[PDB]
Amino acid sequence: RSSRAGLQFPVGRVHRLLRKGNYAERVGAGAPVYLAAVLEYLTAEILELAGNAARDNKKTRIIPRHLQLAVRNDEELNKLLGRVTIAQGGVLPNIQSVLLPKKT
Amino acid sequence: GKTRAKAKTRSSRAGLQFPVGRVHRLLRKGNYAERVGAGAPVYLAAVLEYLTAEILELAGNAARDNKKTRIIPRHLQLAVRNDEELNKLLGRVTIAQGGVLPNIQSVLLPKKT
Amino acid sequence: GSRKCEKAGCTATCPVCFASASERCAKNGYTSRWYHLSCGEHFCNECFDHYYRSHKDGYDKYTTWKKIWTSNGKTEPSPKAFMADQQLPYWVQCTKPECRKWRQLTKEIQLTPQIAKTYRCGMKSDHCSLPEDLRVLEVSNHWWYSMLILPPLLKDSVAAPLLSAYYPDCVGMSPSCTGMNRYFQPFYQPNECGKALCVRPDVMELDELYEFPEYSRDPTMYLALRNLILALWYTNCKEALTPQKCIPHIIVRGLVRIRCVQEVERILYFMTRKGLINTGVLSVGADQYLLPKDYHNKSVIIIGAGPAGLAAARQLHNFGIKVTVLEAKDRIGGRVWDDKSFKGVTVGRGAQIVNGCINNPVALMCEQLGISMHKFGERCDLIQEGGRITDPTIDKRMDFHFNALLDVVSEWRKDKTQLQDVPLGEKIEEIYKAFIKESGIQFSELEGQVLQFHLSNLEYACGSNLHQVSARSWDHNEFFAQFAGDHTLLTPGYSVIIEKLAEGLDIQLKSPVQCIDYSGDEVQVTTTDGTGYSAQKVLVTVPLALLQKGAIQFNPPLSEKKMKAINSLGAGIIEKIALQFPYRFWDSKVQGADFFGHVPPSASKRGLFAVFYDMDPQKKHSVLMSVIAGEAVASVRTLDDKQVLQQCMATLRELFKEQEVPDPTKYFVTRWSTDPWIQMAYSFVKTGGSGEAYDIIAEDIQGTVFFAGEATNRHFPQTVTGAYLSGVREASKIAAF
Amino acid sequence: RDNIQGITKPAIRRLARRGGVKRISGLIYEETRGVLKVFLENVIRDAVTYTEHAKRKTVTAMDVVYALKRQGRTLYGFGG
Amino acid sequence: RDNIQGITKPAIRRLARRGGVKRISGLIYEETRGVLKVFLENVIRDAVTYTEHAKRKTVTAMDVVYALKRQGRTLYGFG
Amino acid sequence: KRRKTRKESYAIYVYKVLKQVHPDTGISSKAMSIMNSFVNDVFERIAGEASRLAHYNKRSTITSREIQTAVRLLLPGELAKHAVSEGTKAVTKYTSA
Amino acid sequence: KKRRKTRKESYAIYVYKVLKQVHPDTGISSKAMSIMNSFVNDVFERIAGEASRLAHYNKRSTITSREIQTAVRLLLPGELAKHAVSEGTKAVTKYTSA
Amino acid sequence: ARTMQTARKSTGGKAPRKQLATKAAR
Amino acid sequence: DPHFHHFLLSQT
Amino acid sequence: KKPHRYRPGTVALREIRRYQKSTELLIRKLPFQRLVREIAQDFKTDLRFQSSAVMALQEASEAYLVALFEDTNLCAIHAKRVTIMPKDIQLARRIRGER
Amino acid sequence: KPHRYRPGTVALREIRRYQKSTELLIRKLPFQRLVREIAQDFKTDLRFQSSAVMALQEASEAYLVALFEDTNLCAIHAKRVTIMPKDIQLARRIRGERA
DNA sequence: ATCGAGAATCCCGGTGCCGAGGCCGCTCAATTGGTCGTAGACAGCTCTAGCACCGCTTAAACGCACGTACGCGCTGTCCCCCGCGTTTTAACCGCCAAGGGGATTACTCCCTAGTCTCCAGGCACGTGTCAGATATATACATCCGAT
DNA sequence: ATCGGATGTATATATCTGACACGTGCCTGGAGACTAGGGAGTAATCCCCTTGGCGGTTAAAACGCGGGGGACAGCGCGTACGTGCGTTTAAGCGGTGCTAGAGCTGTCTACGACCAATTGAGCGGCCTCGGCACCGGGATTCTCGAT
Ligand SMILES: Cc1cc2nc3c(=O)[nH]c(=O)nc-3n(C[C@H](O)[C@H](O)[C@H](O)COP(=O)(O)OP(=O)(O)OC[C@H]3O[C@@H](n4cnc5c(N)ncnc54)[C@H](O)[C@@H]3O)c2cc1C
Ligand SMILES: [Zn+2]
Ligand SMILES: [Zn+2]
Ligand SMILES: [Zn+2]
Repeated sequence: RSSRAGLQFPVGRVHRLLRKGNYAERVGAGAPVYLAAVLEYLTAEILELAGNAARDNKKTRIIPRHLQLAVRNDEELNKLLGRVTIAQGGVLPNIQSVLLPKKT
Repeated sequence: GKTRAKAKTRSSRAGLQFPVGRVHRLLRKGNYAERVGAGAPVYLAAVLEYLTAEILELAGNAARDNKKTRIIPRHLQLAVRNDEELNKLLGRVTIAQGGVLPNIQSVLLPKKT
Repeated sequence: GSRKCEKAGCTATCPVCFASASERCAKNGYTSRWYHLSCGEHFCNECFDHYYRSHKDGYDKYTTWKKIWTSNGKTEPSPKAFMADQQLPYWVQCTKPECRKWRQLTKEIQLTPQIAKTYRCGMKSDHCSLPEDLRVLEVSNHWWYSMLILPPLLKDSVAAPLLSAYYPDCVGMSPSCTGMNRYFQPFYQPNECGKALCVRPDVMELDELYEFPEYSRDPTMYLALRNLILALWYTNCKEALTPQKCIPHIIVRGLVRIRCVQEVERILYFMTRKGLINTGVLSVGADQYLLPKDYHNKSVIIIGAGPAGLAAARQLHNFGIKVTVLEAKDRIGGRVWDDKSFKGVTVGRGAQIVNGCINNPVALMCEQLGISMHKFGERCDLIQEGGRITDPTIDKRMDFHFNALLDVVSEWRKDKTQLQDVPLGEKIEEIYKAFIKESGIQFSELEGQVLQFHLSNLEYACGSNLHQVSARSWDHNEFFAQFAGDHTLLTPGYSVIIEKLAEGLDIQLKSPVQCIDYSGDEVQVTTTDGTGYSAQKVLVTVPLALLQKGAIQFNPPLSEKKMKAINSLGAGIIEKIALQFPYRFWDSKVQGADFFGHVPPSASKRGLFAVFYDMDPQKKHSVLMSVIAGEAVASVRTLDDKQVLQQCMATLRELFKEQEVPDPTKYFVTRWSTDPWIQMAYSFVKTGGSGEAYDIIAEDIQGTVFFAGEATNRHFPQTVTGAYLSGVREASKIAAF
Repeated sequence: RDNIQGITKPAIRRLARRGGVKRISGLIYEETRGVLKVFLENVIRDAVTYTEHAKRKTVTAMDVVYALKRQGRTLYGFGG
Repeated sequence: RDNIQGITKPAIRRLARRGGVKRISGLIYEETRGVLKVFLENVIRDAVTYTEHAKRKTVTAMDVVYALKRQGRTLYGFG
Repeated sequence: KRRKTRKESYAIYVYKVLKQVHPDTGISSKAMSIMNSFVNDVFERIAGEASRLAHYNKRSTITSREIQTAVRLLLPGELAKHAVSEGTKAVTKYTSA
Repeated sequence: KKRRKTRKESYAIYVYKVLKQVHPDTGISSKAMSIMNSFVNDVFERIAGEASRLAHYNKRSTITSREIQTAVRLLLPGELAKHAVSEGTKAVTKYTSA
Repeated sequence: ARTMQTARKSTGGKAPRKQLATKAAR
Repeated sequence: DPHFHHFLLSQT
Repeated sequence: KKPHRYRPGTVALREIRRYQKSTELLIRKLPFQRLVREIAQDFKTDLRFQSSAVMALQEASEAYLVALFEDTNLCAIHAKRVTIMPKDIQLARRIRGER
Repeated sequence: KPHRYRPGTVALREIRRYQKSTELLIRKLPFQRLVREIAQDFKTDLRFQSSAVMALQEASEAYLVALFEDTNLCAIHAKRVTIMPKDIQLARRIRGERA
């Protein structure tokens, strides 16, 4: 039968991209399965936090604003992406507390 | 029927003092490109000879100008950190047993008369 | 080394270095190579290297210049260019009348206009007796320029500040360099829409290439000199611009400056003849004539002393040409006729408005006279009988529709020939009805009346009911660049300009021409009383209507082609009324606007005082002016002046219904229609007609009989300006002969 | 003329407003045009170096996303 | 005693005076132990993984110079 | 007449994981290309770390274990744990078939 | 004691040779020699990697001297780029003349 | 002609506007 | 382009 | 009757809520485009740009300037000042190592 | 007649010495026990080459030294001449250290 | 305001000793010399996408007044940290012991490049909606006087 | 310290319109079934280099004790910049035109891996002494407390 993969993410396309970037001279069998699994994990929770933080804007289409604060709200995704600008992202609403106008 | 034919090396084919064969092997054996051209490590050995000559030159000038006859890594510290552009190439690089080039902020110097 | 020059055909049998920049300069001796700038100017290979080579002392100076020349120019900075621009010694001509020798200035001296203006030989024995450098004569050999490597680039041109948008070296100026009447804009700016009487600074005009073919390959030198000349004229339009005045402002290094000075006179006279400079009301007398004695032998009879006749007469006279003007009436001016009897104000019975002041000859002439014009404001309320100012939304709605009607007309005409022409009025009507049919929209009576106002305004413009005017060609002239900028009231009146043009000319009044015979050696002109005049050439500037009436007998007769063109245009007409009052009764409602509109009660009455003009921009005096156009011109032909005045006052009391209106204390009503030697106001294209008609009427006959007048100016029909320019045009044609 | 000046004083105000800056002093704008000028000089220099090497007269967007990647300022949303 | 204080108070004084620091406040030392602890936790957390990948039980000098290089803090003089 | 080349992406796959997580909730195109260059960025970080890690042990082969170590150097902490745990789930779930 | 060791490499005699070229009568210490060794390796993988992805962008599969010229014009700051390119072209042409 | 109009100029029916594009321009 | 030409310099 | 006005800081802080809240590009595209071209003429002449590359340099401009005002603002707040001044810009540039 | 120089002569003179010298400051055995103690958490029963302990010593002193450089510029930018812990927190935040 | 203890710092002189430098064998990686498919310079088209231009509306930029509040210098007041003697105390150093683990060399063998064909997965390409911007009208949330 | 204009901002509702989720077709890269040399797991050993302990000295650390100067709160006074309104003004738009160059595809060709014998060249072992420490003594300079 043709059904052989039946998993997730293109093992063959990623496998090509490991073989055709001159990383090693040769690439083992299990490795693109592994890297594809890791990238499906990362992709999954980043789209999940864009999912809840997309529903908080009451929309159905995730725009890059939702990827902006969806990344920058969790600590670990921010630390993975702390040197990366996102186009059409903007900022989180950070306000320094001395700028908050106080009074009676 | 002979493989002699003025058995020469290279560095002298280009007039340098860097190993074209060793650098060349190191370009082929780090998976940077499936093919590696004809005269590439000639060019690259020229660039590294210039850079080596610059740093060792300034450590030589500082080596007389702090009264020794032998380059220690301290002279590589203040040798590199005094040129602007060599510092900009090496601005993220600590070098061990280097210490700090003497910088004093202006408010720390005494307020005498 | 050698003693020979690189350049093939160079007659320099002894090259010497002018630079002497290198401590190693070859001077008059041997060098590996002599570099050639002109037949009389070279520099040795040592001085070349002095700047060109990085290890030489003059390299800095050459690289810096090479940088300025980059942030500023479009030509390549070559060493030869650097030399011609930076090192070549200046030359200046001795001003002592009986000397006039050209002298080389020492290499450190920087020639200025002040130095050139007063220079004499020796200015740091009889210095004037020292022989002139033999190289100077060479410059006036036609092949001299041909062996110039690079074209001259002027320094500190008076034209420079007007051309900051162009690459200096594209308009004949040097990249290494650096309160005019706002109406003087002689040069097109990059990416500009067309406007009248503009020239491209970087391109020669057709007539220019015609006169100076030798510049078609490289127009650099010409453009620099022409641009300088225009800049100088507009900088001071109150004096004749002469070569003497120009020369000091020609600053460029090298012997080429001599060639530039030699050319300026040729270009000056061409510019003068064509009417670009030394024109307007500028007056010049015996021994001040603006063109060489070579043009003087000839004679001319000018028929008509309106703006066209007087323009040509002024031009020809200033040129040194013998001119006599024959005028039918007991006064000059023609359709310019001002009433100066009104209290504190001048009111034109004829022309008084200037349509587009930018580059307008009229604006120039006001400058020359120290006259100020009043720029019209935009506001013109549409006031109804009786009292109501038209709602702004109704106003905008009908303006939009009116102009939309014009759009579709302009669309309809695209594929129609003269043989399929229909009247503008009829076309608009049909399109209007067919629109109300198409779209169920229905306009109120007022909305319809407002549309009538706009129609009336077209009729005023054309001097005709719209059912006479060509749908195809009514606005033909706008194919050509028109006069941009302010429309103004010529408050002192056109008569001041008229007087000034005519002053000191040979003008015969009460001399109506009846016969023109150009069958013999020279033109025989005979007046209605039998008085004979003769001249080599004749210019006719009589109004279109008079040509149509055939009041002048031509022998041989005008061509059938000319007659068809003459009859294809309409002798348009309007009349004016002026009214003086005890006080400014309209100030409350009108609020300082220059004019106010009058909404027509009906289509038939639409041209009866459609616009009222406040004739005192200072808002002190109380004079109103209004116009009678279209159908209403007819309705008034059997009414006496008092009756017309009555209808105007009745109209005003309607327009100002909710207030009182004082009686007028003085007034006039014009009757141009029945002035025998005029019989019109201004031309228009009748149905079936073409703009080309203006050209055909303009066409001289056998270089002997010439035509001018507003009805001969295709670009600028109808206007005093257009009539004036047609006279300048004909003066140029006549003077060329 | 003076393209640099084209960075308006309200635009520098607006970027400060996105940054969370309340009040802006006097000579902030001169130094702001200077800093932006330096940063665009480096990024454009490296982008031109990326574009002359392919011997192409036209700078693309992948050129400058690469040039921003190499300076440690990676920017998604234009490919690569 | 100082489980981790080792970096005595005068030792932090000596490093600060190499840095060109005149006067040091009181709570600087405990925070300095904290910052040094965080830096070493990251550096040898990353270094011990290099020692684990070769399945070796001895951390070498190439280990920590490589793990310092990866964090953008490259240090010559060991390899 | 003639058509034009192409150039792959991850957009169908990103769309599929989006259908796994919140299935009735769509995605816009700029965010799709941002996710695309995101997964190319992480792909080159992890493949690059596999190169620098294989280039130390005198080995010229990238098996899955090097990707395990390199993920345990890039990703910080918790998502490193679940990332590597899903990796063992996919190796073992692969080979047990 | 009596057993084969393990062949090793370096740059140290070359750095010593350039030291003989610049200041011919002047010494150098051992840890400074290992500093220069790790410096030459560090720069070497910098421009080697820049040659890798700079050659990867243009859909090529070959590292030639134009690529090293570009990559040196990316890492070397300015005045340090220019004389590196002049010595580089002088060594390419000076090689090629034989 | 339209050009005779000062007050309340008509605007409709005009041909497209031409714009001089010279090279001598900086 | 006849439109732009200077009136007094296109009389051929 | 004529006061209405606001404090110097209400328009500021509400303006911070708006311009932190929105996302769009806010240096005008033709002056920025001419700026990139004029800086680009120095290294090489007679250039051509894709439009989205000018968008990309616009993103690097906003990211680098905006982040520089983040750190500059924390610098001046750490002086017990609520107003940034050019020495604070100079401080955060030296701390990031931009000299 | 006992008389100390002053608060600042020992400081600035001793800054001249400890900037001028080169060697490694914090002592070998407490630092070595520190690296082993932090090392026990991620894995039990490790071993260290001695030069690697010198390497962690060198990078650790250079990172702390650079941190005092920058926090010195921080507190001088407050018109203070004394390092206080919120300045340390600033430079760790300005640089990017503050996770 | 300007001048002496005196203490830290810099200037020669023998010593030593050991780490910098050099010399002698010597394995092996450079070298030289041919092939060879192929990556890539090179030519030419194409068409498309960047550049140029012109008119209209107008949001945005510009510029004047104004006021208050933010910066900043002076003043006092406290205390925390700097400096220096005194104890101690644990780091440094030499040497001695033991083996666990790194490096080496070999052994065996599974495994991942390499080939050729086979097919459907994704990817180019029409397409037509339902999600969102845009008014558009409408009732809260908090600001700012003025009380 | 409360109350009210007012006012910017949150809350339904239509509405066009178009960007995205989707269906049709295709073609080529994923894959599937083999082979083969080699990279690497795996064993065993060599020894060495890390760890451990123990005693002897002691530079450094700890700690107590002056004391003063540096942080910091108040506070007054200037100025500069935020706010808002009239003026302009060129940026955006939106269409129109022109062609320069990205990109495609094909042509032909000079050039890098494959082996494969040949060799001196850099490297390790192994000396050997001169430059840096390094006390050791001694005049200079700078600081700090006096006039
Ligand atoms: C009421 C009115 C309002 C106008 N409004 C304006 C305006 O606002 N702005 C504007 O620019 N223009 C206006 N014009 C038009 C402008 O006046 C004319 O276009 C211009 O005067 C025509 O110039 P002309 O030289 O060609 O002819 P004319 O002015 O017509 O003069 C022709 C001369 O020829 C003479 N003549 C005729 N026959 C003979 C003969 N047989 N022998 C000798 N001489 C003869 C006539 O007497 C007259 O002197 C207006 C005209 C009128 C009448
Ligand atoms: Zn000379
Ligand atoms: Zn000659
Ligand atoms: Zn003379």
